[PDB]
Amino acid sequence: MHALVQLRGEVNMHTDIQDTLEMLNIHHVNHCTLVPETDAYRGMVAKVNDFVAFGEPSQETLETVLATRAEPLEGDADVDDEWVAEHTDYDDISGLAFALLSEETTLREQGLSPTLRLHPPRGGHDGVKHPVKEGGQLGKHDTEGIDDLLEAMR
Amino acid sequence: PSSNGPLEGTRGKLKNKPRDRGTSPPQRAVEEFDDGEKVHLKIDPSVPNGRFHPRFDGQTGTVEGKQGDAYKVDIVDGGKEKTIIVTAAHLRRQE
Amino acid sequence: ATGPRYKVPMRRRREARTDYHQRLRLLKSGKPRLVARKSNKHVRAQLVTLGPNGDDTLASAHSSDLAEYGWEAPTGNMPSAYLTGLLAGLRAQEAGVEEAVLDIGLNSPTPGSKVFAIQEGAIDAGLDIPHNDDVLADWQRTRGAHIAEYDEQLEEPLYSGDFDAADLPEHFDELRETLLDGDIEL
Amino acid sequence: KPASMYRDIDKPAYTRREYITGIPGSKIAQHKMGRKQKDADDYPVQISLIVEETVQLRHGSLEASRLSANRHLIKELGEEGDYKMTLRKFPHQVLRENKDGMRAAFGKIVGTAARVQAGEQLFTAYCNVEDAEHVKEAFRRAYNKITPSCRIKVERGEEL
Amino acid sequence: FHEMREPRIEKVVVHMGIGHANAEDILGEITGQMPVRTKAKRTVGEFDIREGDPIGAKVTLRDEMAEEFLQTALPLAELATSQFDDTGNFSFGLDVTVNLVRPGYRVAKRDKASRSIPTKHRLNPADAVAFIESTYDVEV
RNA sequence: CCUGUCAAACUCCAAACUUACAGACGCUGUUUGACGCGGGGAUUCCGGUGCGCGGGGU
RNA sequence: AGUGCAAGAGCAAAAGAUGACUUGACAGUGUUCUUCCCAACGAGGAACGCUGACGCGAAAGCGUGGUCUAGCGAACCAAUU
RNA sequence: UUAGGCGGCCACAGCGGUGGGGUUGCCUCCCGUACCCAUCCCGAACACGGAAGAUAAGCCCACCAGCGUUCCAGGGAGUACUGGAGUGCGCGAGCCUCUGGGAAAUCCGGUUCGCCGCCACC
Ligand SMILES: [Cl-]
Ligand SMILES: [Cl-]
Ligand SMILES: [Mg+2]
Ligand SMILES: [Mg+2]
Ligand SMILES: [Mg+2]
Ligand SMILES: [Mg+2]
Ligand SMILES: [Mg+2]
Ligand SMILES: [Mg+2]
Ligand SMILES: [Mg+2]
Ligand SMILES: [Mg+2]
Ligand code: NA
Ligand code: NA
Ligand code: NA
Ligand code: NA
Ligand code: NA
Ligand SMILES: [Sr+2]
Ligand SMILES: [Sr+2]
Ligand SMILES: [Sr+2]
Ligand SMILES: [Sr+2]
Ligand SMILES: [Sr+2]
Ligand SMILES: [Sr+2]
Ligand SMILES: [Sr+2]
Ligand SMILES: [Sr+2]
Ligand SMILES: [Sr+2]
Repeated sequence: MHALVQLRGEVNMHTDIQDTLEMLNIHHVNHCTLVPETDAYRGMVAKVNDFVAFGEPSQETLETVLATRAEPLEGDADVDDEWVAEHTDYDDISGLAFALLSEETTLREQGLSPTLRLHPPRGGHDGVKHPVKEGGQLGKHDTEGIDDLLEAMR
Repeated sequence: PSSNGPLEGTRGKLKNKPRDRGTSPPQRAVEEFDDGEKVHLKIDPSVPNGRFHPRFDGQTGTVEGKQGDAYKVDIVDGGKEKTIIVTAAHLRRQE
Repeated sequence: ATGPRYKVPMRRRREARTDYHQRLRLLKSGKPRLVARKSNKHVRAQLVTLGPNGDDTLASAHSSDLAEYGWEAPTGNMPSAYLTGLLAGLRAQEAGVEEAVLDIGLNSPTPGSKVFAIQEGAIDAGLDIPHNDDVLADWQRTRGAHIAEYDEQLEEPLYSGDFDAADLPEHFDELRETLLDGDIEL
Repeated sequence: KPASMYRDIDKPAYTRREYITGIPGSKIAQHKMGRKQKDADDYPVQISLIVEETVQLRHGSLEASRLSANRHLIKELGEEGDYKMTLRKFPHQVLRENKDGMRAAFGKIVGTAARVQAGEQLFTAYCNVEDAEHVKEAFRRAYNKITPSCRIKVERGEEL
Repeated sequence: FHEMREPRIEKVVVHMGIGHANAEDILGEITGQMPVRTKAKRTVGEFDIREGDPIGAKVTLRDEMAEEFLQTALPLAELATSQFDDTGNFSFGLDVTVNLVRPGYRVAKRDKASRSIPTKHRLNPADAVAFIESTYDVEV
């Protein structure tokens, strides 16, 4: 289970790529989604490779994020353990964050929006002109490096 | 193109690969198909008759009946639907 | 043989056993094939249905097993040919076959030959095969009269192994009669 | 005409003589030089001239450079010296020139060039250790008469 | 083995290539059967523009007709070494050609599942000479 | 035999890739009716630039 | 190799050659595609059917011209059935 | 299939070669022209009638890999080329990094001397 995060805007972006992003339930820069690792789901993120930032997050981090940037299918209400408990098949955020990673269920299935609308990275990202291996912030990340992004985007 | 006939730019698709030269096997040229069946369209350079317009190679249509011994195959060119008259010689079962 | 560009014929064309041109023109009918094939001492007649992996034979008849009902004569002549054809046609009717087309392979469509004599037999057996009566031999020659009159020019018996001197085209009638018979273990 | 006009590979490969006509004869005298009877293996030292950038070299520049290279070898090793140089390239690419503005712009045939990818051996001489210096000088003259920068690489013989 | 291998006269062709015929008769007499016309292909500058037109006439003598003819035909010619084909065949002279072969040549002449004769069963020039020499004559 | 080179109008080979049909996942439609069909009204048929692949021309 | 002619393509118990017989280069009406990728547009073209009549073959079957892609033309006017 | 008929795929089957096989069984070569039929001339072939002889042919069986071919391994080669991205480099033609794909020739060792279906038959 990876975490997609749009870092490059829509302008000048090849159409078939923005459509894939849209299919991956992401329509804005800094928006993020939790995608499983399947043959199909993989082909997509690979096509989105250059305009996104992705990787697998540590559960701790996923919990801090779900805590902050998660929302219901419709609503202004904040998702907390107490909220999680009453709507999902879980008891707390951790239980949820766990199932998502083990790929047991999805955000929709649990009455949650598929998009984690994040805040601009605190201190800025490593750049959107080069990949991670080149010192940039695009493409695939490390389970540590992805957390560094996500957390900066609390 | 420099001319707009049916055989324009058809050197490749309508030629036989060296080792495939000469007359073709009758088994397929007499094959039976059922209505609703999916079939692949490709001309047999060796077989002169029962051909569809070259432009339709690589298609995968649905047989919907026959005309004489030849078949009526539905396909969708771009967005336009067309019924194609073709003999089993140029047809292959999908899967 | 020579290189990558060389064209090697279909197996059955190298062997020179199947005329694929006459084969395709034969399959177009959609009807089964009454395969009429000879041999020096024998004559056979099969019934072929098209199949996924190859031709299916639903009924046949060899001139050899033409003895099982009472045949002491040779097995590669006109009477034998007609009879073998009649036998297979009878077994053919049994399986469900009601029509076929004449497949003579590489044998020539010579007027009054053995293959047409074979065809005639299966038709007489109740099968429906597009023919041309006049191309067939006359009843007497089918019976074996042409050979009976040849033995008339004796001085030396025609048949080596004992059967009889002047032979018997009656044996033909005797056997044909036996086939039309309702009983007979086909 | 200047080599600026044809030094780059910017047109399609135009070599099919069965369609092209009036193709000018190759100025190149010969590709086989030295003692074209003795083998390359019969020599301890083998030195080639490597082209550092992919280009098209016209037969007149091919001949000119080769000439001034072999003229030195003949000069320094005698007309029948113990060497043998080569030129493994042949000018297959036909050139044109439109010589009326841009109407009916297809040019008429004016010459032949030889395509050479970077890192390729335009020349390859074969000599003995003692003569391995006149060869390095013959190539230092040869590379001055062609468009790209060249490199003199020694294939055999560490004798130094 | 020697039996199903001992050679024989398969056919004896005798023709008179002219170029414009009337000579047919002499063969019909000496051979004992009917002759046949001989056409041609490609235009010839020696007034032979008409493609398909009577130029000569041959006769294919097989079995007895051939042997009885050879009893007289053979003596009338001095045989030579170089006069032999690699498949054991010879022409001499009017022309006379003898086509020799081993017992089962029907395998390559029939219609059904025909086959070409293996090089081993193929008659030899030397082995041919011996066969012929073994019948009222000499050699080289 | 050995030795040195080529091909827009060559090919024993041969991608990436484009492409028909189908299933799965995704997204989407069944009060926002998608897909599709019928009808009314157009404008428009001087384009341009970047990038990739081009063809001609120094 | 040949197959009427550009080029590209098809064909070997043939689509090529020889021989014989034949004149289907037939009458009539259509389906589909092409002309015009997609995507509307005429004449023209082709493949695939049906009905009538014919040629050939033992028969299956082949023949709506010449193996395939060029050799074509509106109304009006004129002549003909 | 101790030798047969009809096929499918249509060289893994081709080319070339070795060795083995047939009493009333088979296929053949073989034997022969009264007939059906036959040759612009030949019962050669086609067609018809027949078993004196043979297993040399063919054919069936077993095997050889020199050539051709099919597939596999390692080598070449993640090279050539390439779909996506880059305020990366280069005067420039062009190159490079990340990402997702990925040859060809050729070398070396293997495999391939057809596989399969229906019917028939000691
Ligand atoms: Cl069509
Ligand atoms: Cl047979
Ligand atoms: Mg909301
Ligand atoms: Mg700041
Ligand atoms: Mg910055
Ligand atoms: Mg092409
Ligand atoms: Mg007017
Ligand atoms: Mg008139
Ligand atoms: Mg033997
Ligand atoms: Mg720059
Ligand atoms: Na074929
Ligand atoms: Na004549
Ligand atoms: Na315009
Ligand atoms: Na029309
Ligand atoms: Na033998
Ligand atoms: Sr250019
Ligand atoms: Sr002007
Ligand atoms: Sr230079
Ligand atoms: Sr394209
Ligand atoms: Sr035609
Ligand atoms: Sr005989
Ligand atoms: Sr610059
Ligand atoms: Sr410059
Ligand atoms: Sr891979």
